[PDB]
Amino acid sequence: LGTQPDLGSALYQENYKQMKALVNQLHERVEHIKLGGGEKARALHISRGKLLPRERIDNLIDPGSPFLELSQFAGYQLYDNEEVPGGGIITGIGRVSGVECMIIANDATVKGGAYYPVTVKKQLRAQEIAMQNRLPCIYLVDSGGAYLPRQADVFPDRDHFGRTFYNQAIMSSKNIAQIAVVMGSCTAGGAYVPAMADENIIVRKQGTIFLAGPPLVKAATGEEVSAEDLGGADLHCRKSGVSDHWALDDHHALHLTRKVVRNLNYQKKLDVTIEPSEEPLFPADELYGIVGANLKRSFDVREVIARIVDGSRFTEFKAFYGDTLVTGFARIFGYPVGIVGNNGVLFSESAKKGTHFVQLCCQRNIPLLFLQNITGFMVGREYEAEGIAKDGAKMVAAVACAQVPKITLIIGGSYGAGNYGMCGRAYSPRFLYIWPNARISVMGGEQAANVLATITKDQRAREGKQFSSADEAALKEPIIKKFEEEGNPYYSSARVWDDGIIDPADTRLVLGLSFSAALNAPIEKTDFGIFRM
Amino acid sequence: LGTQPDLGSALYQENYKQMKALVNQLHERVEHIKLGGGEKARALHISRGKLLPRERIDNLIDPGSPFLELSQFAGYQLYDNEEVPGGGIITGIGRVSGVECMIIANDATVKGGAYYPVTVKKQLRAQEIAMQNRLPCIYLVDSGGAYLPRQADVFPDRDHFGRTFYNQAIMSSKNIAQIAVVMGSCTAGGAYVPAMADENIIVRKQGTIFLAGPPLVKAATGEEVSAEDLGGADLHCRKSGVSDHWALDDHHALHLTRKVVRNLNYQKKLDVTIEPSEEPLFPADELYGIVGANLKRSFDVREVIARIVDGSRFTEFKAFYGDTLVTGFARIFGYPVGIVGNNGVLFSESAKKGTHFVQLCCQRNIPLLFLQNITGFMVGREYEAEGIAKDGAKMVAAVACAQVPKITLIIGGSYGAGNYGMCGRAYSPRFLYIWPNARISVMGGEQAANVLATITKDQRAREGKQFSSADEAALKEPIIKKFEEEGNPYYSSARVWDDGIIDPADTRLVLGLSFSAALNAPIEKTDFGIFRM
Amino acid sequence: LGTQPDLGSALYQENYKQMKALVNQLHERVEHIKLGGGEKARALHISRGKLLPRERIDNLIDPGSPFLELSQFAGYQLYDNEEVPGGGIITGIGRVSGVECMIIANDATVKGGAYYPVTVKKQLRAQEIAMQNRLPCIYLVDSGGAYLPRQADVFPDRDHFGRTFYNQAIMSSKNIAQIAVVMGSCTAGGAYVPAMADENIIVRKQGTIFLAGPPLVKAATGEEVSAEDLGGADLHCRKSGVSDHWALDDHHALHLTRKVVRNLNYQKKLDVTIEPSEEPLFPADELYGIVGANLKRSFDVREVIARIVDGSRFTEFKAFYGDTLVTGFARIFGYPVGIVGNNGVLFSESAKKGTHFVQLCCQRNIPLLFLQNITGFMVGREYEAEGIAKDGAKMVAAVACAQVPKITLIIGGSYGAGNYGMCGRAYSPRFLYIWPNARISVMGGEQAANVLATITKDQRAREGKQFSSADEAALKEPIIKKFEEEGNPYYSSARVWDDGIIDPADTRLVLGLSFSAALNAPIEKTDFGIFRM
Amino acid sequence: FSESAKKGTHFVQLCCQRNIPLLFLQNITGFMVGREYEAEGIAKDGAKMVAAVACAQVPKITLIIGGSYGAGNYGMCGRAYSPRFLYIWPNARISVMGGEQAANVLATITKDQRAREGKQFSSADEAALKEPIIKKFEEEGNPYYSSARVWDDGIIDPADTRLVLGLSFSAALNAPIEKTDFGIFRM
Repeated sequence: LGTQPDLGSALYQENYKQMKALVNQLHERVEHIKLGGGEKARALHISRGKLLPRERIDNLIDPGSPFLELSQFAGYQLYDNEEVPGGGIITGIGRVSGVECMIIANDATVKGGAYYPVTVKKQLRAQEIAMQNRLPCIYLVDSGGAYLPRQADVFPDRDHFGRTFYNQAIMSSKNIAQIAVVMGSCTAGGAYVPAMADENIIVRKQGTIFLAGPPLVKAATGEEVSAEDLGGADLHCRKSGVSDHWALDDHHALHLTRKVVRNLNYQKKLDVTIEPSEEPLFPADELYGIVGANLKRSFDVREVIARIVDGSRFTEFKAFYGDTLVTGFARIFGYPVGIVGNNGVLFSESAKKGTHFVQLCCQRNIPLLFLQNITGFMVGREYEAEGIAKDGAKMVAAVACAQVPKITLIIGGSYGAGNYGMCGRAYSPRFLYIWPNARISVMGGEQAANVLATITKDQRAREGKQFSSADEAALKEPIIKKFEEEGNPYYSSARVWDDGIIDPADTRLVLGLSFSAALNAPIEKTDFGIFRM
Repeated sequence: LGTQPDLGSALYQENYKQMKALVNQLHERVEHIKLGGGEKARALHISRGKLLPRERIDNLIDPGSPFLELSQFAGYQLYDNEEVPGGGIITGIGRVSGVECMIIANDATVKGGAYYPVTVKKQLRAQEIAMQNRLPCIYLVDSGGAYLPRQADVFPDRDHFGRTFYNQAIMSSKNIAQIAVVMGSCTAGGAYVPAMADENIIVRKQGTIFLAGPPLVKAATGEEVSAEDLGGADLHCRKSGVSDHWALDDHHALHLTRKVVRNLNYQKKLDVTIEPSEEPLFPADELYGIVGANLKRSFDVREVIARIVDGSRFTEFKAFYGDTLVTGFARIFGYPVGIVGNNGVLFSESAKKGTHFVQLCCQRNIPLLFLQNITGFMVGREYEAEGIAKDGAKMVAAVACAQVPKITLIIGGSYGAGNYGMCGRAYSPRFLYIWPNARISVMGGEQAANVLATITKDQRAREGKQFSSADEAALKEPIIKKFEEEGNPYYSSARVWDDGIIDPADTRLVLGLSFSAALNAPIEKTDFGIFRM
Repeated sequence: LGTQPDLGSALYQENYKQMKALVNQLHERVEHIKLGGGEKARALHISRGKLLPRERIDNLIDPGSPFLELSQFAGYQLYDNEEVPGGGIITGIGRVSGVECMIIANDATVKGGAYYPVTVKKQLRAQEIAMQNRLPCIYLVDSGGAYLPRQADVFPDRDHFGRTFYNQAIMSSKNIAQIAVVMGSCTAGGAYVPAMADENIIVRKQGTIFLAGPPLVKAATGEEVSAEDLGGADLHCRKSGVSDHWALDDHHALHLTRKVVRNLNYQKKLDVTIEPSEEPLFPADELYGIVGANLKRSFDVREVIARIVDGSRFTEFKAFYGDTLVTGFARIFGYPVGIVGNNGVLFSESAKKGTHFVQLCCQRNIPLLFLQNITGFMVGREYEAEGIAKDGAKMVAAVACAQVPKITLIIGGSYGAGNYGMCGRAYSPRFLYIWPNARISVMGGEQAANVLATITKDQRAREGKQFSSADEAALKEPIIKKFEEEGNPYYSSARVWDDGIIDPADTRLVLGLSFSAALNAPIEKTDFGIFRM
Repeated sequence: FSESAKKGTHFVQLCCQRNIPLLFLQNITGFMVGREYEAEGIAKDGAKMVAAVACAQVPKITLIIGGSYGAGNYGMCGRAYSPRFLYIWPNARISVMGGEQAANVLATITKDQRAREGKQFSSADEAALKEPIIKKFEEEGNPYYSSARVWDDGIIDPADTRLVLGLSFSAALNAPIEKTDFGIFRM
């Protein structure tokens, strides 16, 4: 696949310039998030002899191994006047002692490690990823408890803080190792994390565990006790028995953690056939010029495929039928993959073609990759008479029931029911990533504006009043602004709707790491519902 | 069990009066919610020949059969200036053709059936209940689409509107029948519900199904077409083929639905031993005097048990060990149940006793019932030294892994980690009910006030400034008000944190209906994690 | 089946007289064993307020229900100068709360409840029966620990005392309830029994539980403490937590035990077809005249069958082939049973016929009943040339692999490999019973005498010395005496080689109770080895 | 102790979860004896280890490098708990209790009994009672006595321990490791 783009063309020059600016904007914002709470907080953190949260991860994972961080932008401008870099927690997948593990570390420099509502959601998302892929969970615990001013959004509900311990208990029952490293204070619910873990490590003086903190003890019983005496490594290690390993400092604890993982008696086994890896035949950075930042212009999704698959080799399925959808077989880093990507408006033929393809991949146990660039479904009286809804529902049912690993990448718009058919967040893809130029909402901003314009114009006629052109613009403008703001990738990523915003040049690497992690779990047989013929 | 209370005692007289007022308040508010959109909206609905949503359910279920409605108070004062009685949707469990089914009906009189964020959550909770208990789902579809002003909280995320179709596909693959009755208009995503169902019924003229509504068709292609022509029963029944059954009116559609359920070829089989039912030996209304509305006063939970179990017969387990927790075996409507109830503060012995009991019930496949009236965990230096956290975590791990049906009833306070240990919402109990006097939050309102008072008092001393008694009161007052508002049952029930607020006199009936429904699914073997001894 | 015997015949008169004497001898000996330790020990036992061991069982089981005691003669003359009636323990199967349970009660009147080597073996056999038939185990614990003078035969080996706790843990993991009722002192290993049980009941003052007794505590630490303070119901019930229920006296403890069994949530299910029961057409007491006590005389096994099966109905299989063996289908108390019984010396045809029949019963999941009256295998040069050993092995291989319930009843001789072929003790029949006239040994007493006579006579000739007829008698006499003493039913039953000596008139009742208990466990599919054709 | 039993019970669950073979090195001297320990359920704690060890389905090999007495034998995978192999060093001793404990226990019992009868049990009387008991436990606790009967799979030179364990574990791995199902943990 693939063709050489016209580098001299004005369109390519403009598209490259716009996409490059977005990538540069993404990079510098991450740099700021990298600093966490700030210089004063970081200086205080180091002054206590503790490692910085990201330095802990660097020392924990194997030397030189890549680290796949998730939801870097959680909490970005989420709260009106509070800055919460990364949500106060760092989550990602890295290799420890040759085993892929999920690492969940509290960032004590951010609000003292307090749990904001987004912090709980980010952790719960990480646990969901670990369970679905059978990845051992390592908790670098340094937390300050729940954020009381927003308790109603943290404590009570099913997907609130309580679910964290539920996930730990369930994974333990499935032999998915749960390892907790107490490198700081943990209070109230925090003390449960080391207690609920299969194996536990606590640092000599930094680590403190207690159901009730000293402040509560004094209020309840009028006794003054230091945190170390109430908790501490020595009390739990030698008297309470809550501690399984005793560590001198942060470096020692991380060394102990690597030893614990090495004793898991786990070896990775692959269910899929493997072939030698090959680089794509075209540079990845050309995606800047090809795609650009203007969603109104259209590009051939095959060009994107040609620059991420091994050797740019692609076997297209039903090429001339339902051409607005592209489906075919390829390989990424040696793994077999079935790719489904939008190339226009969805039609009845496209939905049928997709439904047929998904059955093929499920039968052969082939992982599925979705490339969402949607603009809606075909609109027309004839199409509805022919059951476009019936056809669109066919793809949704098939995608939902598929048990092969599924990864979704939003390289463009994601609107309406087209999102569901292309394995949206609601359909439990193993991972979901978005490019910096993506837009997501119930419908496109323009459609909502135009729909309101028609509705109001007709309503004015019914009342007999007149809606002028200036009246039309006044109505449209606030709607377009709202959808542009709420469909922005940062808005979507600040809340945990996706697992991160990724540079297009990094698409192949991210997919390779993600599929490799997803293969830690055996692929199950797919059971389908009734196909409404 | 049970003793005759002192009706003449002032405490009983006061407690009865206070609880009676709460029940009267609950009843009259439900009466207002019963009216839906209002007289003008109700009159318009009937003028179109359509049955009112609650009349539809009455004609659907078997004559005289009880109907267990869920989350009646969803959306109660949830939105600042918009009244959304019941969330715009009615959900509950009833008997159709001798089969227990989950019924999900849109309330077209409420905002024209539009989907508010709470409406999506209520529907997803109903689908979760049906899936866990293998209850066939019946959708009485009459909807106006998503509520655009709040699209960001409806469309995108995993637990947003898209999840509705995912649940239908999964339930269908497991042979949990999905039946859709299109009794009105369904547009955009709504059109998918009839398409995703195993069997579908549409009314002659009220029912309309189309992926794109007439307003979008005109904007996209500049064509004017009526909703009936674009959708309509005739188009889908005869040409599109989306409709499986064609109904003349609402009564005919409901009659056809009962026939469809009768052809499911399903017969209920019980996995548990059964004994003849017996009424409790004490009146249920005495619970008013015994419990009251003051959470600071304490009562013996055995009194509550004596008035809901068959014959007031109860075999207590480990009665004299960890006496702050009550565990034992009983029978409700002939079903075997293990009851865990709070009778004070949780201790290490209580948690150990509870963990032992849960293993017994799981081994014998006995359903579990939790009665939460908590006031926290024991606070003390010695208790932490003896691993109270290690003990509390033991109960949490056992409760999470238990695979027997679990029902939780909050008859009092629900604070902190005590909520988790007693099968809170985060631990997936089949049902969760609360009495009108309940309170739930991360911690008691007073504790948060006292904790802040101590923190500010010490902080002022460190700064050298003085915090006066009037200063203490000024700080405490706003916190106590906040926790009172957010811990109120109506606050907890307006959002879907529980499945309903129930009159204490109705406790036995509600539990009997819930356990009967939960027994439709076979009980699986329980796999536990590592017990940190 | 069956014919009316000639009551006037001298043979019948002699046989009835001899068999009647054996039954009378059996009855009176059991009467003595019924008294346990004796009047002085019994008076002391009652003086402490404790119930007698057999009165406890009477109060435990359902009113009027039959009780199937096992190994009544264990320890009968086993030890030179010590009388240990019943081995110091009473075991049997009875109905508690409508559930068939295995009851294991220590007899404190016998040697203060010490564990003799036979006591451990009898208990282990009882546990083995419960595990194979999935019968809940009830331990009425009143014991004095191991008998030190014989510790080498109690403590160390796999089938020694330690195996008792291993059986409890394994049965618990399979959901076979273990219930311990501490109605007295339990020390050292005994204290583990209540600890290993799923649910435990201890009497207020009689019950004492302690790993180390007061005598060891004083020696180790020089402290004087009473048994009640060291153990006792109050300490364990309220402080140690070892006790799950607290009982005022023996009657209360037994009442509580019945409640515990009723909460097991167990219902018996039958895998076999059932038909209405019918009494045999001939009196059972006629078996006395038919069989007698002289093993040299032969009788028709069909006469025995005619007097134990429902309606004396029997469908013989391969009647005219291998006539020395009788096999056919019958019903006992409505249960289907395949019967295999000896009718003479085993031949090649008989073994082949038996092997064919066993496969038929295993295929249809029909219980097997073996009636052993053997006299050896056919001896001849031709028979060996035709592979009689190859044929005899076939039956042994088939019988061992059969997974249907098997019950063995020795109504006569049991010698050599014929014992193995007819489901001897080594082949794990669910139960094994012997009539009072039976004899079991490696070979018949006469054969051993004659073999030695031939060997010695030839050896004398080789040496040239002469072995006279008087020399022959001197050699034979001690051998015949030895085989008579060690082949006696009381010798076999004193050690636990069988589950009891039963009156022939009680054969039908014992078989009915045994087969009924054996049906509590589901029948598994049978996997056979290679049939050496 | 109570802590030791809890620690052992936790460890056995970890090995069973990960399907890791278990090796037991028995050198026991008994359980802690005290009024407080019984009040805290030492028996309840000791039973926990016994229940876990019995249900474990991973291969188990036991090596007695010293004393093996009383319920401590059961807790450390004695012969009754079906270890795949059981070996003993030439210096080992196994019996229901230590020879001295049986002697001292009888000395205390007889001394009290003599006082109840009013008769006197002298120091020479104490020695006469103790001596036969100590001799009996020495002969029946000897490794050769234990190995003459099949209570163990052999007496091995301590220098050969690594080789014997390597051969034994290698053979035990011919069968697939099954999942472990536990009973109720009396917490």
